[PDB]
Formats: sequence, C-alpha cells, structure tokens
Amino acid sequence: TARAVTTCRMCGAQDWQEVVDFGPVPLADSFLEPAASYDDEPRYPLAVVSCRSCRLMSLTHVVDPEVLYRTYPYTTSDSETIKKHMGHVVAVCVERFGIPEGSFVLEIGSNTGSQLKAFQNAGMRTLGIDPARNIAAVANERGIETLPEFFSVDTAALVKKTHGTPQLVLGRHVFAHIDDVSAVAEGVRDLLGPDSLFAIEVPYLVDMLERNEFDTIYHEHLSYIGVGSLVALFRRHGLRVVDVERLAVHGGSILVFVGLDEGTRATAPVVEELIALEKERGLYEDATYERFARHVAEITAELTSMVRSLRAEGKRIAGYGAPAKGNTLLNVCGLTADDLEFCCDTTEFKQGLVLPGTHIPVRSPEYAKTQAIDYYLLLAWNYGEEILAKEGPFLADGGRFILPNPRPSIVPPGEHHHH
Ligand SMILES: Nc1ncnc2c1ncn2[C@@H]1O[C@H](CSCC[C@H](N)C(=O)O)[C@@H](O)[C@H]1O
Ligand SMILES: [Cl-]
Ligand SMILES: [Zn+2]
Repeated sequence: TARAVTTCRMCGAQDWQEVVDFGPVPLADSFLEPAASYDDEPRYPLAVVSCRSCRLMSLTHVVDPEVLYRTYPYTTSDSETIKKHMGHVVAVCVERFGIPEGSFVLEIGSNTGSQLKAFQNAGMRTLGIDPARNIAAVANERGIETLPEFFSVDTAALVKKTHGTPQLVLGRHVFAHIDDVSAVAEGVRDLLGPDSLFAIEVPYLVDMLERNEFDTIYHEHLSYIGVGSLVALFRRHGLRVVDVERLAVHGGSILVFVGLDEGTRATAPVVEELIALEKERGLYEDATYERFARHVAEITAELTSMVRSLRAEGKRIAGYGAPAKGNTLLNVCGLTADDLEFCCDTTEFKQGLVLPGTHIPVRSPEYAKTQAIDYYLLLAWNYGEEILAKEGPFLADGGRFILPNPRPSIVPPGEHHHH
C-alpha cells in the first residue's frame, strides 16, 4: 500500500546505497485506542538509502500523503521554546533580506498558523497552505487565512492570481515530508518575483549522522537533507541557493534561502562552505553510512540493555514525551510496557491513548507526578534544555533521565560539567 522509490527525489539518478533497514514498522503518529488485541495494526517498511549522485538520504518507500496528513494531530498551545524559535525565524527572514512591512508571506505546511501570526505581528500580509482539514479549519477560525490543500503548481497559480507575488515563501519542516519536491520547486519558481525568497527549515543530515539521530527516521520523513542535494535539485528548476543558517533546533537544522537563478539575490559564501564541509565530513563516502549503521546497532543494543538492567534491579522507568521520534526509538529497541510503564505527554488528545507498535500507555503529566518513577527515558530530547529547566523537584529527589544521543547517557552526570 506504500509506494516504492525508484529515482532520486532531488537529482533524478538511481544509484542507492543501503544504510539501515528497520523492517515493517507502524506509523509513528498513529496512536491507538486501548484494546485487547492489535492484530490489524498497519505496518510499513521503514528503511533508508543514500543516493550516490547527490547524497540525499531517503526512505525506500513513500506512505500515501492523503493517509498521513488529511487528518493530522495538532496542539493549540505552543511552548515558549517554539514561540521563541518562530520569532527568530521572522527576525532572520525579515532582517537578513530587508523585507519591508506590508510584504506578503506565504507559508507551506502552516499548520495552526502560529508562525504566520508571528509574521503578522511583524506587520506582514500572510496566507497559509496546509492539507490537514481539521488543523486548517482551526487556523481559519483564529483569523489566519489558510488553503486546506497540498502545495502544488496549480495551488501556486491560484495564490498568485488571488494574493499576488510573495516576498517570502516559507516551509518549516514540511519540505522533508514531500515526495514530489520537483513540483514544489516548480510552483515556487512560478510564485517568486525577482527579489523573492523561498525559505525551508529541515533537520540537517550532517548533524543527524554525527549525533546518531536515527530516531528521526520515520515514515513522514521521506528525505534527510544536506545542502548538496538541495543545490542539485534547485539547479534543475531555475532556482539558486543564496544563503544558509545552521540552527540547534530539532537536533540540528538548516534554514536555507533560495531565489530565482537570474534574480536580484546574490549567493553568499556560506553555501559553498557548507558543501565543502559536507565533503570534508565524508557525506559522499560509503564508509560514513556503514559507520552510521553500526552506531545505530550499538546505541540500540546499549539502550535496551541499560533499561532492562535497571528494571531487573527494581527501578521504575517511564518515557518523558510521546513524540513521533520516540516511537521509532521504542519500536527499533523492542521496548514494551514491561520496560516503560508509560510515556507522559502534555498533548491532551494523546492522553489515554497507546503508542503504535509497543502499545505503551500515554498518560498526563499530572498522573506522572503521582508515580515514583526512578528514570525517565527522554524521548523529547530535542527539548532537553527546557525540560530539565523545569524538572528541579524530580532531580532534587534523585530522579534521573536517560538521554538517547549522541550516545546513551545519564543526567545528572557524576560531576559538574565544565570543560
Ligand atoms: N505537500 C504539502 N503541502 C503543504 N502542507 C503539507 C504537505 N504535506 C504535509 N503538510 C502539512 O505540513 C505539516 C506537517 S510538517 C509539521 C511541521 C509544522 N510546519 C510545524 O512546525 O508546526 C502538517 O500540518 C501537514 O498537514
Ligand atoms: Cl517533522
Ligand atoms: Zn540524488
């Protein structure tokens, strides 16, 4: 039921090195009602391959986007970390490129519309595009105009006709979720004026490799992207990569700016620097990806044995957060409700549900606080700093966290960290 990849999404070649294969795995954002059995739970092959031409890393299969996104789960309350990062995105886009007030900003994958709201607060006109009908209706209700559609060449034309030429087109994380990136590039080209920019924020393949972030591999994430593969793609569609900012968010990301090849925006030197860096760090060599694969095997084994060793000693263990990536981690490690008695999560609709595959219960933070947990496995480790900042009481009582990457570790460490 999920379609197999043939040619490379970015460059069009067909020379794939196998990197890792996790077998059939259930969908990471498909949380389940508790039940006696889960025999009909859908599973899809989860494996990654590396294109030797441009070094896009890609999943072997594309799960149907209508199935994934047409009813996507959301939250109505964004954390201060998320709000701060959304404010920073605005600041970078507007200040780095001198976007005047009253300019038009189009966002692909605009979701609840919070990122657009931040652009409006900075004095911009906005429009969103997001296929999740449930989420789009919420955004529209709040006053953030949103087209309940997938981005395409045809939607691009409808936008230009009714809303004009955007000074900025933004895609936050969504770009790695789209199979037909060639169509996106074409719709963008049509939309862009001479000094318009297309900006995309995606997890950075360099960081993913170096920090062993294999839990970010899940079916929604079709692509795992470095600057090289984006240049290869945009070359073929009259677009030029003009600038890149590296960011610590989501385990290391890149915010990439793209313009018309013959437009006003000059290419900054950082672009070539990052491509040279990617070469230098071995992204074009088979050994690198074989090295990634064994790190994964090593971390997976070590993590499982740590949890089970602590359990055998009579320590109680739970998951902190129930993010999509947590479900890759737990499934790949083969952990069950005997290993983690629950996963706490602040997202209301998740509370009372059960995790895909492992079927571990999801409970509220307020339930979590009634329980004498000794260790929390930090599944939402990309928010480690914000989480640790508010878990003083737990830490003071001798509670500990297990961090899965770069290697498995225990917080707090045995000595003060100052080196
Ligand atoms: N081809 C496509 N065009 C536009 N939006 C898409 C899309 N595929 C998925 N999406 C939307 O993008 C989001 C998935 S990505 C989630 C990241 C989101 N931008 C955020 O930071 O909050 C969902 O809201 C989904 O409905
Ligand atoms: Cl994502
Ligand atoms: Zn390629």
